[PDB]
Amino acid sequence: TLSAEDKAAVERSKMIDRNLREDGEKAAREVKLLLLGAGESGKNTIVKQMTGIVETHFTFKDLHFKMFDVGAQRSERKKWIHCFEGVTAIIFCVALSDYDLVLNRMHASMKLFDSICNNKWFTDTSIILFLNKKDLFEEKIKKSPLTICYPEYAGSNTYEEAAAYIQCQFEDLNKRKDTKEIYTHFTTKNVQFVFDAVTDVIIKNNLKDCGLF
Amino acid sequence: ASIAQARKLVEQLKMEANIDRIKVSKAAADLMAYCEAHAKEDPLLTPVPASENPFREK
Amino acid sequence: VQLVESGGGLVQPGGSRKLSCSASGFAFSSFGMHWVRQAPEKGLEWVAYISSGSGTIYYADTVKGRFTISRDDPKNTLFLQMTSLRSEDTAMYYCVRSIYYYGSSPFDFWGQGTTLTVSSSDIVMTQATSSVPVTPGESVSISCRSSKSLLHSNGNTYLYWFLQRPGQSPQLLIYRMSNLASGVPDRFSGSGSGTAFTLTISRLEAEDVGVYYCMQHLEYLTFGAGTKLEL
Amino acid sequence: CKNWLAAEAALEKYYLSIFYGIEFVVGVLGNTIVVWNSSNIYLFNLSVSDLAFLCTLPMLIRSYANGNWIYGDVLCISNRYVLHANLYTSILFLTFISIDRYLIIKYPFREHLLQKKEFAILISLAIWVLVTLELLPILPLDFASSGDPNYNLIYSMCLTLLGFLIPLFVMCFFYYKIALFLKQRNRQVATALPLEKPLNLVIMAVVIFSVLFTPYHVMRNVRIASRLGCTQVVINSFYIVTRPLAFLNSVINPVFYFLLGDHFRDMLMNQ
Amino acid sequence: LDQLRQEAEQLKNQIRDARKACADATLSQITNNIDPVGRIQMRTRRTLRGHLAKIYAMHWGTDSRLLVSASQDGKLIIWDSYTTNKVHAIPLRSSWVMTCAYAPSGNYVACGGLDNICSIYNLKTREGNVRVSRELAGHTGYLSCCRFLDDNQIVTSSGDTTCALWDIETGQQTTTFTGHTGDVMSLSLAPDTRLFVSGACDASAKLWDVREGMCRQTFTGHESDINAICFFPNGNAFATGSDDATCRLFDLRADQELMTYSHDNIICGITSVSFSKSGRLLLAGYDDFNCNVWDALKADRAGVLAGHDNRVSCLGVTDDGMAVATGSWDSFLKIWN
Ligand SMILES: O=C(O)C[C@H](NC(=O)c1cccc(-c2ccc(OC(F)(F)F)cc2)n1)C(=O)O
Repeated sequence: TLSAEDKAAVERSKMIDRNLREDGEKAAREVKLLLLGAGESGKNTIVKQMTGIVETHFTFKDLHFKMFDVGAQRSERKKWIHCFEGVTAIIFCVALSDYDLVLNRMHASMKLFDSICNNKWFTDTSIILFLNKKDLFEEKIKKSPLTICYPEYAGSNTYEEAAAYIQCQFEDLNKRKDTKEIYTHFTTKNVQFVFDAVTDVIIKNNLKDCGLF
Repeated sequence: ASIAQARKLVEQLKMEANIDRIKVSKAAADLMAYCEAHAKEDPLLTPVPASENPFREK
Repeated sequence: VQLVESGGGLVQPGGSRKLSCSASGFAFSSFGMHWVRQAPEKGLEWVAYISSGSGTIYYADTVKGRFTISRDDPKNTLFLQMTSLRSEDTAMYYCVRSIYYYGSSPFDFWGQGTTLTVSSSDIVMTQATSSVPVTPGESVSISCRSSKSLLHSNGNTYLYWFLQRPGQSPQLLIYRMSNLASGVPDRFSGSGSGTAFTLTISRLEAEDVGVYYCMQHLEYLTFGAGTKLEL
Repeated sequence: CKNWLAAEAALEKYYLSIFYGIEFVVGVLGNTIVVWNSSNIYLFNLSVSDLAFLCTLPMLIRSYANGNWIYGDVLCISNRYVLHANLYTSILFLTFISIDRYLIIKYPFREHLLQKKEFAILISLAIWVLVTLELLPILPLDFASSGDPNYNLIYSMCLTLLGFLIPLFVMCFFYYKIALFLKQRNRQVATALPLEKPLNLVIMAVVIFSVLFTPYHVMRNVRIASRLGCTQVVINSFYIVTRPLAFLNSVINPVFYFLLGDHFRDMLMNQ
Repeated sequence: LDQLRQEAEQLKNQIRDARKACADATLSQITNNIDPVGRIQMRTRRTLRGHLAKIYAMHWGTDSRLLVSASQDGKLIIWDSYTTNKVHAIPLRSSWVMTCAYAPSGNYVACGGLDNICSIYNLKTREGNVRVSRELAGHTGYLSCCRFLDDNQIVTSSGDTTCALWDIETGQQTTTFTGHTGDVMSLSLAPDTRLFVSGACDASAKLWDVREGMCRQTFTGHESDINAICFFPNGNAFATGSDDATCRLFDLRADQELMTYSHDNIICGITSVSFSKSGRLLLAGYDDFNCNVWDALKADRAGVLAGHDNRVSCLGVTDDGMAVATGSWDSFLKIWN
């Protein structure tokens, strides 16, 4: 029923289908990461260890990572955040010295984290939370108390308690703790932590699929 | 400062307000007339017989 | 875009030789390749076809089982393995690229050809008008007929027009009986109905001198005897 | 001694009938409520085989209650065949579910060929055909209490080895590997939720399989050997009590492989 | 400073009154005498499979047979809708495409997205493969829409709140259109390409003069972001699809809304809008996974295209009005008739 050229066109379409399936198989086995944070949250350090969207590709222990730095987009987040609905995890950054800085900056980071974690597109998406510049926090806590940022705080102004309090403050913004996990990390160690977090996420997703988790 | 933005906003508003407008009834009638005239040239509105439909059943 | 065939020369009857074509300047992997031969003083004759990806292969009944067509896509080269060479196999062999998708132009580029000398159901396309005197600036027509109707049920009329200028490879002029090939002047026009087609060269000028061949692509490929136009 | 056979009569009449009836009711209910990827393919086939298995219970339930078979010999043979074939098909599908779980553990992106849907369907058809074939020797001929004891005993021993013991070893091996993986990768980050529930479910799978199937398979062969030329009465009683236990798998399986899985249960409510 | 604000508010009130003066009647009243369109029951003639991610944009070729679709898997596929054959598969450098366009001549396609770049691809290459003709840079926000005017001119809207006209030969912005206070999400060229209309996240739609670079008119009324905009075939009206779950029809000459298309059962946003050849039918895609066919003159839901398992992100009617293609986040395109 088909002519010779029609049959050749069908053959070309079949070859295109083959190439598309191969590309999909190749992409299906790649870990996709969305990198978020404030304007000065230290995510530059994260990318360094590892005009619009910036894509960073790296491989670690046989895992291929697609990390998406979308901080350059000054447009409305609401209009394109759904493009990343399928990312395995989100890497969120917040410089820990922000507590006593102004655009308050810590509170802006908490607002962004609240709006991202509880987003309808990321209900089941785990979050890797990086609390960067801990060394600066160690020095600055000796002068500026953490209560300047969190009036309700009353613990001794030392690194351990203050950093733990900040971590608790950020992790408390998770309004869906049952379905979503947050992997906090103070900061080759960060790439190792990301590898561990994403492999745990993948294992748990697989177990959910097979009815074990 | 913001004065330039306000000046441009007023300029654009004045430019827009100066345009000519027709009655809404007349525009509605024009749209209705256009749709009525081209009614039988619209396959979706007036499904063509399967003999000349290039998207037929398997 | 370049195609360079090699591997011609003189061969004894009953022997074997391999023709090779080197492709450059285009995506060889996405093109289906043809082998077309022309006897020393006769018209074109389709030999073999290998599809893009090598999934489909065809041979002319006169050569089926004897010649083998193969391609090395990473190497961008096409082969024709010839065995049991006969006297009728003496000809210049052309490599022709063909790409098939909606709206494409098959047979659009021909190689320079390699000459082979051997020591010593099909649709019939007719060009009974074998020669036509020509003068510059006039309007001429080149008629053709086919045993079968080349109009397919999908609306396509699979007729092609090729101009073989004296001492050159054939060049595609019109594909699918109406479409003008890229790089061809607007003077040329194709038309046809009822299994009869014509090529009109209105207000003809220089470079329009040579043999014009018609080819059908409805089903496996046949050429007309070729109409010669001379000043 | 005398009371032994008197109570064995009640075991044959009421215990079998009542137990089979309750199992059949709740099992059909569960299988139908629970009733794509290789894991889902194997799970769906397991549920289908368990359901088709339960369909063979009501006839024998009525017969045990009445004490006689009233449906004819042809239906007797058909019921025997379908019962045993679906039982062993369920066993093999449990084995391949274990294999698929190990594979998804090893190949988190479903790269392996066995994880392809087409391969899963092909292996499912292979399992069905294989079980049907090794069940054919039943046709020439209550399986244990019928036919030639010499032929029946050897057939039953070979069937136990091929359809229970080898699948049992494969399942135990692959679930041991899965348990090792889950225990080694329990907490790579100390603050993550642990993998205790997957490990417990993996252990429960093998424990339930062994507990439910091992007594029945051994007791069937002991019964057939006893038939082969008052130990026989007690052997028959033990086989009688162990028989409904193995058939409980078609009952537990839907809940265990579809309800105890939170993700599946959440989907089931939302559906 | 405050005097400029007062004068701006005075102009706002003056234009509001001028529009009100012309609102002597309603389109629904004027069209009360016409017969309603029968139930528009279309069926999926074809399903285009091959995309492995959410489809975000599609555009018909002018021949009404070839269509290009863009998907988040990082591919543009050119389909032969008649046979479902894939004519081309263009791998994109950035997989975050959000719009795609087909040149009226059919020689080029365009696409763009979060890369803030509009890439033009040559389909008629001598080498026999599709290659990047040109990458248009200059937008500081994501590319939300693009539409060819010729083989050498393309107009693009951006999330940076501006639209630009480009000379594809030189890769420069011939004109920049400014005035939107929110992200421009959609764009529609008039049939004559002398004007184009854009809808932004500021809930307003603006009419632009392509050559003069001016904002001719501004249209308001939507309560939320305008996601889709389409010119009525006449060229004197356009429909807007918004996140407020309504479509609205604006008339350029009357300079005000004519009709709004909404239903109580419809509470989700509108992702795409298109007209039939006559303009009697307004087809809109919705977040609720199906497209609704609207009687553009009557406001009645004349039909439903329920064939997708996820959000209907794009749709388009052929230039001959013979078919409707709907793309979706479920990674399929369906041709309806
Ligand atoms: O379910 C079982 O326990 C055995 C069953 N095999 C059968 O062939 C089968 C099926 C249905 C009824 C009977 C049947 C045969 C003799 C009887 O005589 C009686 F008087 F003891 F009931 C009563 C019932 N046998 C199996 O496949 O496992």
